[PDB]
Amino acid sequence: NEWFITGSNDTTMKVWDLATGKLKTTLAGHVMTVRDVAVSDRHPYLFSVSEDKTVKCWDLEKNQIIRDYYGHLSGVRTVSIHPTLDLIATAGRDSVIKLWDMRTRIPVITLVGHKGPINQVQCTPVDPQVVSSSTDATVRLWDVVAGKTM
Amino acid sequence: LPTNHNKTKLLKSLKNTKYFQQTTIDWVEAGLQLCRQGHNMLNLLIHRKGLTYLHLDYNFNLKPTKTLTTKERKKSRLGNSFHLMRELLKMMKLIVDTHVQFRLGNVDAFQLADGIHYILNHIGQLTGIYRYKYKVMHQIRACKDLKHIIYYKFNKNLGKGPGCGFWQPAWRVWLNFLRGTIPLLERYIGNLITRQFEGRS
Amino acid sequence: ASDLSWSKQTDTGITHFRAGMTHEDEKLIPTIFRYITTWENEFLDSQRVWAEYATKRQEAIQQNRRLAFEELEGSWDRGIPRISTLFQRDRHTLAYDRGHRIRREFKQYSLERNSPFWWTNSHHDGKLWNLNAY
Amino acid sequence: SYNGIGLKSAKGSSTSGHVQRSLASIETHMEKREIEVQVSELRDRLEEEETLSEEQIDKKCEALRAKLTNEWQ
Amino acid sequence: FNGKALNNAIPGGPKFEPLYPREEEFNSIDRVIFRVPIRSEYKVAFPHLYNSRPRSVRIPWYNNPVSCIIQNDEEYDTPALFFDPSLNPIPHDFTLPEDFAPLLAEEEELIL
Amino acid sequence: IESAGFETDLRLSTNGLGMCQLYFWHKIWRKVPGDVLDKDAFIPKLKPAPINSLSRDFVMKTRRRKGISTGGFMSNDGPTLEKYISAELYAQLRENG
RNA sequence: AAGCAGCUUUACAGAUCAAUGGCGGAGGGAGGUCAACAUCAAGAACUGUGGGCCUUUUAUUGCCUAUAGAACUUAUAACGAACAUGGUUCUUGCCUUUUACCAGAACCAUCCGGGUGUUGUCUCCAUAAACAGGUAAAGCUGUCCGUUACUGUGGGCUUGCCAUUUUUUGG
Ligand SMILES: O=P(O)(O)O[C@H]1[C@H](OP(=O)(O)O)[C@@H](OP(=O)(O)O)[C@H](OP(=O)(O)O)[C@@H](OP(=O)(O)O)[C@H]1OP(=O)(O)O
Repeated sequence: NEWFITGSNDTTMKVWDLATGKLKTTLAGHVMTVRDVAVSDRHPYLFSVSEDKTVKCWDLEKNQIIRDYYGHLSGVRTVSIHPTLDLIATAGRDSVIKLWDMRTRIPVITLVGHKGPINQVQCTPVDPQVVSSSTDATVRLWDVVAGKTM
Repeated sequence: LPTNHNKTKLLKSLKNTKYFQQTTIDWVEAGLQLCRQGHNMLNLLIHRKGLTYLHLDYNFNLKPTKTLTTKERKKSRLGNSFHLMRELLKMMKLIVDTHVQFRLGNVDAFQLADGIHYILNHIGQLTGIYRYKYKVMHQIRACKDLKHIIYYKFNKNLGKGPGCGFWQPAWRVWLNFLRGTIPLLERYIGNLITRQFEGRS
Repeated sequence: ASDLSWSKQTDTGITHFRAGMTHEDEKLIPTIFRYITTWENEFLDSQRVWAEYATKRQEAIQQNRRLAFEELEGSWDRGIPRISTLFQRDRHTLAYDRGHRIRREFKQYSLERNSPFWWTNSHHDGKLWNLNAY
Repeated sequence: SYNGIGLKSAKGSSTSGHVQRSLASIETHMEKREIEVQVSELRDRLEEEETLSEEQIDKKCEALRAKLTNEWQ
Repeated sequence: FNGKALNNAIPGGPKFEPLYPREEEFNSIDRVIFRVPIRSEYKVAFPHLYNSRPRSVRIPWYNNPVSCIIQNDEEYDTPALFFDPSLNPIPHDFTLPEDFAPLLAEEEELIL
Repeated sequence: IESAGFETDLRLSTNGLGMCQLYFWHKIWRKVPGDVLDKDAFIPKLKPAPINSLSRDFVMKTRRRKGISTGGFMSNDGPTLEKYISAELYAQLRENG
C-alpha cells in the first residue's frame, strides 16, 4: 500500500502515492489507451492491458517492459492475474480469453464461448478459475483444465 | 555469458540419429560437396516456389533468365534470408574455388594465400552480402582495418603490391560473423521453410 | 573549436579547428563568405562613395553640367544603396515609392512562398552582392 | 574529445571530427628594544653567576635600566 | 573503459559516444588557478580527481614496478649472466673439513 | 600547484619506463615569484599566468573561492588600508613614502 | 653424505610347511575430434556426517559447534588469454516509411565453443582375477590366495655415533 498505479487514455500509466497523493513515476510504454492495469500479488510485476493489442509486463524492480504477450486478435480490455499460479488472463474485444504463461509468453489455454467483446475477467484460486463477463450479458464460469464453461 | 546447461549441440544431436553418417574425406571434397549441395538446396527453394526463370548460376548469382512481369517480380523477390544464404555460399564457393585452383595445379600456394586474403578482405566487393544484412559492414570494416594493419607490417621494406597472404585475422572475423548468424539463419530459414511446407499462419 | 567547458565562460581564442566536411581529396573548395563584402566594410565604403557622390553633385551644380554616369564608373557597384540605383530606367516612377521595406516584409503574412530576400529590394537598393567571381 | 576540445561524437555533426590545433595562437622603539636586550643580558649574567636571590638581580637590573634611560636623554 | 565513460579520447585509443548526455558559481574561471592545463590523459589516468562528476568509471590499473629487463641483443655472443653495457657500475684460526663443499659443487656450469 | 600529474607525464613521455613519486616530508616552502600587492600585474584567463605575476594570481583566485573578495574584478586584495590605516595621514604617508 | 647398529623392502638362502599378522589381490593399463548425466557467476562465495537451539506440536525455514573432504573458472575477477548475433525499452544519427541500419545504455537471451567429476562404450596393448549378500557406485564385508609374521647377504633412510660444572662414564 505504498502506491497505486492508474493507467490512463494519454497512454501514460502514473504511479501515485496513497498517503501523500504524489507522483513518483510514470510508466509510458504503450502507444494506445491503457485500458486495464493489474499489479501482481506474489510477483514484482505490473501487467498493463492497453488497446495496442499488447499485454505488457512491467518489472517493478526495474520499471521496464520485460514481456510482451502477442496473440490477441483485437483490442484487449482486461487483465486477471491468477493469484496462486503463474498465468495471467487477458481478454478483450475479440470475445476470447487468452490465458498466458508468464514464463514462455505462450497463449496456453484459449477460452472459447463468449459472443461479444469481453469486459471484465476475474480469476479465483479454485474452479471457476476464470469468472468472466462480456457484452452478450453472460457471466461465464470457466474450467481452465477442460476449456469449457462450467 | 554462455549458457551452462547447454548439453545439446547441433552435430552432436545429429550423430545420434540413423540418418547422418561419419566419414573422413578431403577438405576440398567437403567444400565442393557443400557447393554442390548448396546449389541444389537453393535451386530447390527457387523451384518449389515456381521461380523457374531465376537461373541461379553455379557461382550463386541469381539472375532472371528473361525480363519479368510484375507478378514474376513479386514472387521472385525474396527476403534477407534466402539472399543471405546465397551470399554466404558465394563467399564459401570463392574460398573453395581458390583452393581448387590450387589443387588443380594452376596457381601457386603463395598466390592461393594472396587470393584467399583477397577474398576475406573483399567480401563486400566480390560477393554482395552487405546488401541483405548491413551489420556485415562491421566485419567488413574490421576486415578492411585488418588489411590496413597487415599491409603496413608485411610491407615495411617492400613498398606497394600484391603478394600478402596472412589471412588469419580476417578469417577469424568472418568466422565470428558466422558464429553470430548461425542461429539468425536457423530462425529465418526455419520460418521460410515452414512457410513453404506448412504455410502461413 | 575551443574548450566547451571554457567556451561557455570566457571569450576563448580560436585554439583548435574541427574539420568541416572532409573529402578524401585535398580540394580547397572556395567559400561564399570570402566573396561577399562584410557589412562594416560596406558601410565605411558607403559613407566614402556617398561623400564622393554628394561632392561631385555639388560640383556639377557649380559647374552647371548634368552629371553623366560615365564618370562614376569604378564606384558604380559600391555603397549601400548602390550608385547604380541613381541611373536606373524607372527612377521617376520609384520617386513616389514609399513604405516599400515593410510592404516587402509583410508579404510573409499574405504569400505562401515569400522570397527569402524579404529585406532587400533591387529596385531601391540594387544588387548588394556579386558572386560571379565565386 | 581529447583535451576536452573535440565533439561528443563524430556521429551527429556529420563532420570528420578531425580537431587539429591552431597554428595561429621608530628610533624610540629601537632604543626600547635595545634596553630590553640589555636587561635580558643582565638577567642571564645574574643567573650564570651568584644570584639565587631575586633582590640582587632585580636591583642590578633596575640600575642598568636607569643607566640606559640616562643614556637615551 | 574510462575513455568511453568520460566521452574522452586517447591518442592511440578509440573514440565512442558519450555514455551520458551531460549538459550544464562554483567551478567558474573566477575561482580557478590555471597552472596545469588538464590534458585528458590526466582525466583517464586519475579519473576521480580530474573529473567533476564521473560515474560508471572503472578504477584504472596503476603502474607495475619498473621492469628492468636486459634484452641480450648481441648476435648470440654474450653469456646468459654478464654485466650489460646499460648497467651502471658499482662504485664501492677457524677451520673446516677440506671435503666441506658448497651446495651444487658437483657441477661447474653456472649456466647451460 | 604545478605538479598536477607530473607522474603520468613522466610515464607517458618515457612510454612507461619512468616512475615518479612526489612527496612532502621535508616540508619545504618556497616564495612564489611576483608580489602579492602587485595590482599592475597582468592576469590571463585561459593560458597560465606568467611567472612575475604568479602570486598576484595565486592570491586572487583563492580569495574568490573563500568569499573574501566581492567579484571577478582585479580589486579586493589584502591592503594595509582596509585593516587599520583609515585616517588619511597614515594612508598618504604609506603611499607617499 | 663412506661404515656399523636399528627400521623397512624386494631378489632371496632359511623354522613351521600349521593356527597367526602386515602388505598386496575378491574381473587390467594407455588412451579416443566417443556420448550420457551432473556441474560451471556466487554472503568469496561449496558440500558430507553428528549434536544442540527457536515456531504452537517440532513440519519445509534459520543458526552455534565438531571433524573429513572442495574437481573445474575466478582478480587488470572469470568457464573461452577469443568474441559474434538477436529481442524489448530509452536516447542519438541516416533520414523519405519499414525491413536492413548508425551506436550507446539497461534488462534479457540465442549461437561457435570450453573445463572438471562419474558412469558407459570403443580402439590398441597385455592377462586364487575363486565363492557368498547390495546399493545409484566401488575387495563394502564374510570365506579366501601370493611376498610373508622368527635370522643372514643384497638396496633405501625416518635415526644415533665415528669422563674432566649443565645430563651418558660419579657426591
Ligand atoms: O587507395 P589507397 O588509399 O591508396 O589504398 C589502397 C587500397 O586500400 P583501401 O581499400 O584502404 O582503399 C587497395 O585496396 P582495394 O583498392 O583493392 O580495395 C589496396 O590494394 P589491395 O586490397 O589489392 O591489397 C592497396 O594496398 P596495396 O596496393 O599496398 O596492396 C591500398 O594502397 P595503400 O597500401 O597505399 O593504402
